[PDB]
Amino acid sequence: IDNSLNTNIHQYHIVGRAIPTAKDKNPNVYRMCIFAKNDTNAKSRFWYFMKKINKLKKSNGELLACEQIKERFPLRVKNYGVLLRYDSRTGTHNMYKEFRDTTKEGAIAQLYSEMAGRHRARASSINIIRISEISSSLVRRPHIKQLLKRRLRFPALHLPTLQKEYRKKFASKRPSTYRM
Amino acid sequence: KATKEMLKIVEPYVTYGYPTLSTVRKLLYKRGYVRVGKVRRYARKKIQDNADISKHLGKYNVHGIEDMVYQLYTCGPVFKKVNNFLWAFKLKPPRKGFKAKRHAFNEPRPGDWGNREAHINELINRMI
Amino acid sequence: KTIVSTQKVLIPEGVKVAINARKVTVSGKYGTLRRSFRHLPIDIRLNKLKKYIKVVMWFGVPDSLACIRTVCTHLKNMFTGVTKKFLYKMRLVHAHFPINSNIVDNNTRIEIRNYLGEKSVRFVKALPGVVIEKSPNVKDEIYVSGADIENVSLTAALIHQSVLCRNKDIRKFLDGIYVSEVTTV
Amino acid sequence: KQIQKKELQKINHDYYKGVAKAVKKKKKREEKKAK
Amino acid sequence: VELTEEEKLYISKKNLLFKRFVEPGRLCLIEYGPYAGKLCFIVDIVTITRVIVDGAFITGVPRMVIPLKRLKLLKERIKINKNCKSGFLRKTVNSTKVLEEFNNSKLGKKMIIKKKRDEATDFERFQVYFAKRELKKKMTTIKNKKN
Amino acid sequence: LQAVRLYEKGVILGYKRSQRNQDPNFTLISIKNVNTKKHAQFYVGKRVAYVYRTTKHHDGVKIKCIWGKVCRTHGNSGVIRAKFKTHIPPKAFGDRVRILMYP
Amino acid sequence: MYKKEYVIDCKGHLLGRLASLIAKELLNGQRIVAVRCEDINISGSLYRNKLKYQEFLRLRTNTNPKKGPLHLREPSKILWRCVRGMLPHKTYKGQLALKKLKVCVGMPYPYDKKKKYVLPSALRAFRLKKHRRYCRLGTLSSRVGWNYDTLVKKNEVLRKQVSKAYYKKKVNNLNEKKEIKTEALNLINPEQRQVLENFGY
RNA sequence: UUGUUUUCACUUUCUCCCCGCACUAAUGUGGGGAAAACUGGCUUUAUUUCUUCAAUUAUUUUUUUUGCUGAGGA
RNA sequence: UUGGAUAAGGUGCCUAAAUAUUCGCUCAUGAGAUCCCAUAAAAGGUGUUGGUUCAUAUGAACUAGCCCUGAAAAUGGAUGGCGCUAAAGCGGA
Repeated sequence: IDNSLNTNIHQYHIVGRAIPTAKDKNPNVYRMCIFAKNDTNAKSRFWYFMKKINKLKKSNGELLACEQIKERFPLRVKNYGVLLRYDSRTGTHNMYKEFRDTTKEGAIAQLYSEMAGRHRARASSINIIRISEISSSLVRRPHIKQLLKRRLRFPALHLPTLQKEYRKKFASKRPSTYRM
Repeated sequence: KATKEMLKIVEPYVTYGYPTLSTVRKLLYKRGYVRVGKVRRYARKKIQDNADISKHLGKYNVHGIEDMVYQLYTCGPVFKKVNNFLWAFKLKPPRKGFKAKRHAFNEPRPGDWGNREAHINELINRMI
Repeated sequence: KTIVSTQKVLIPEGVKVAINARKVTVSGKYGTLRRSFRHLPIDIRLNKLKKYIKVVMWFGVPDSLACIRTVCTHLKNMFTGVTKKFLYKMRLVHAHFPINSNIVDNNTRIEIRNYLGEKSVRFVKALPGVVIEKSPNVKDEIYVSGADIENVSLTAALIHQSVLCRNKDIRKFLDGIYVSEVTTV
Repeated sequence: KQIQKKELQKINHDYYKGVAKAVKKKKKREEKKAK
Repeated sequence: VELTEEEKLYISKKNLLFKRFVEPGRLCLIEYGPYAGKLCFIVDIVTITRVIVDGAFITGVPRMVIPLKRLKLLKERIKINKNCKSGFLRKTVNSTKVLEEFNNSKLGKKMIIKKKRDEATDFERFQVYFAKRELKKKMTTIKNKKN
Repeated sequence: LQAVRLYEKGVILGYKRSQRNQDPNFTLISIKNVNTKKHAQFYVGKRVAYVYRTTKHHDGVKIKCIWGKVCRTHGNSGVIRAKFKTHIPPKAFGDRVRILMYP
Repeated sequence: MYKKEYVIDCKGHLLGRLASLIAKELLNGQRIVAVRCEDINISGSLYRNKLKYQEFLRLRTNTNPKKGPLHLREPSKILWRCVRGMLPHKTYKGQLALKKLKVCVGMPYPYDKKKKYVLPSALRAFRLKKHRRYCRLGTLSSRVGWNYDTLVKKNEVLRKQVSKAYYKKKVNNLNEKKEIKTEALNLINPEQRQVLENFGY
């Protein structure tokens, strides 16, 4: 397993509930799917959203469940459409983006990298709503529509990435970027 | 409630979590020092033996480092006495370093302070 | 970033095309032309047997994709120029002082006199592969012809810009030499 | 452990069904708000 | 609806600038990461920069996601399906003997030779030195005779 | 021909160092064919000889050696830290040392 | 790094990356000789780099320009100055490192008959995207006032012809030696032959 | 006022047919239709050394090569 | 004092440590580059990159990332310098 390749985003299913009081003997419990670095961060996000959406804070609440959701087929490529709400330097905007990969966590990592690179939106400014796998016929973004042709092939124009051992300083003759 | 409220106003300068039995045992065995002497004249000594533990805590029937481990891991009846008897642990810097002492563990950016919950165990292991 | 995007250009009848490392040579009955396209990321496939050339870009962003049609137009311009010389018909317009044009050096180095009555010779050379002469039908016309459209149009522009008027109302003093029509022979 | 696997699939299936139902309800609400 | 005889020679002599595409079944060699120096087969493409490689259980590379920049595509390619799995990939590789034909090209022979050359013990290093010395003697005598 | 080698060659870089601060208890050494931490870890217990000439004789000989030992790797590119019996002089920076095969 | 000297063919290298690698080598104590410095490339357009050099030229001690920054127009001297700027030249060790470097335009008498090395980490082909502008150091130097570019070009073409003749002779010699080796491989003992074949010799 | 149930739409082809019928990036291709079921998925029986038995956590036990240190003298 | 491991901050060279890995953005004929900190605005752009809402893959209107204009000072000059554009810049991991 390549730790240099893996990210640290995981999906957590979290169930919480306000502590029962004399007013209501059994409050309605709430459940959420949260992408975070770890379960502690996921629970912090859960309580943040509890306080923001309901009037329920961690001090007057309790955690009924928190478990990591693992991808059923972590080696099957599928397309994900993710709704998103983030605030910029001058306003708040909701946008819908698309990715394709093997895990919802990986798609979310792609989303965070893209938002940082394209809109300079830090993770503290991003709220993830409604990430869901979508069918190939419902894909909307052309940069993914082009990935779903009948037979897909292209060259490998990338420059070679060698190991440190063979990344030697002095070369006998000029290497070729053509290679392939 | 009292200790948690005290911890709240010190939260940005600490990181804490749930120790688990293995890390409690490792902390007591390889970094456990004890206040041996007269009251207010304690003289920190590494455990190395159950004699001092028996001498000070034996009236609570806590003769033994395993008894201390139990009373610490499970917040047993003799917890204040064991904790006070135990000298404050002097930990090493983390083997692989921190992320950013400036920022919270719960911030989406890398950070360290706050409640790590069960994640304190790996940090203790690198620091011990 | 589109994965692949191509465009096809049909090769006319009487030309011979050689493309090696996007260095194209086009031969015809009106000369030969050469153009290097090594400044663009392009995969060129020349089909000699069934004519036509296909230029394909892999992983092209819109800024680079804009150059595919540019290359195709350059290639077809090469074809048309080598099959039938590009021709720029130019008119000498004047209000009071007729412009006296003289062609020397076997249809090169055209020298104009009497522009606004300046009695100073204004000479302009023709770019390589370009011949300038005077029309046999209309007296105030000049032919700038050749295989290379770039060279021919640049020669016409040089003639036009060597005779600009200064220090007068430009929209009143209209004398000059102007490209009237672009066609072929 | 087959029975545990059965209930174990069932709980996650119901959780994903709830997520999808919430998504569908929100989409329908947005469609209603559109007009 | 056919092409008679021109098709074979013209298509064979087409000589495309880019061969060795990123189709499923393309044989590549990993040149970076913990799996560097091992062969693998591209099974499908997830993004422009990411692919899935499954070195069938012959090579020792598990089915995994890898960035495309870590791969060096080789000439060989098998005709596997777009969605084929590890078992059928192994069956196809064994039937096609694609690995055997890779270990006959210049690169495959070079890799095998380098591996067994760096696996050499001190005694066989000396044996190589001794053989080279004898060969040098023979070369010298025949070269002197050539004068 | 004669004068067998049986040692790996290295170059004395500066001291163990930060910007504008030195720790001349460890010397940074670059070994000939090693360029990674993993390969540098191979030479860790090995003895190091800094053999240098001298203007005049000291025990009937014009040559003397400062002995040291590899201690651990330095960085990610195969540089190691060596501890010598006496601190090597900074005039020796860029000079050659022998990473011996023993122990 | 472990050679008596390293001869680097500077053609097609990026100036800053080349200078950084050379400076580190010199500080570590490796003597290097940089040849064909007129073919060094710099990222950015020729006009942009010419603007940078004009900014450099406008720079002088107005009290006495003799003491001012000496500007130096030869591409070899430009590379030398860049390396010096990447080096602690005001110390004794840094000055030794600086003096361990030799820069030439073209390939003079000893260095055209020895192996030239290349640093892949500074090659333009590997470090610049094909759609981004770059300039040639010799051309920039000529625009700035070097005016020895064409003479270096003709010396280079003469050296190319001489090297082509040498390479043809070397190829013939290598082919003859190869055929001799194959003919002699059948005269050694079979055990030695199998050893050589097994280990690819 | 939540559950429950139903419809179609989802796959590979180194398959076939028609149209462009060589038009492709292509040792093929674009559009329009069929085919089973290699591929992919599922259901049974035996095996896990052909192959896999992962990862994380909890709880335990070891191991390769090695740096520095030796206070004291009961 | 001897070892170890870190903080802040860094790892192209100066300068110990990544020309590391991985994903985007940017070409500047005055690019940009660490809190304090060593200035920049209103107003603009048919530069390019994503989004949003309307009109049968086209026309619009917005929106915000980087870039550009707005942007002039006196000894010669300063992201600290060199320099850097498949970054050694910007936002992440």
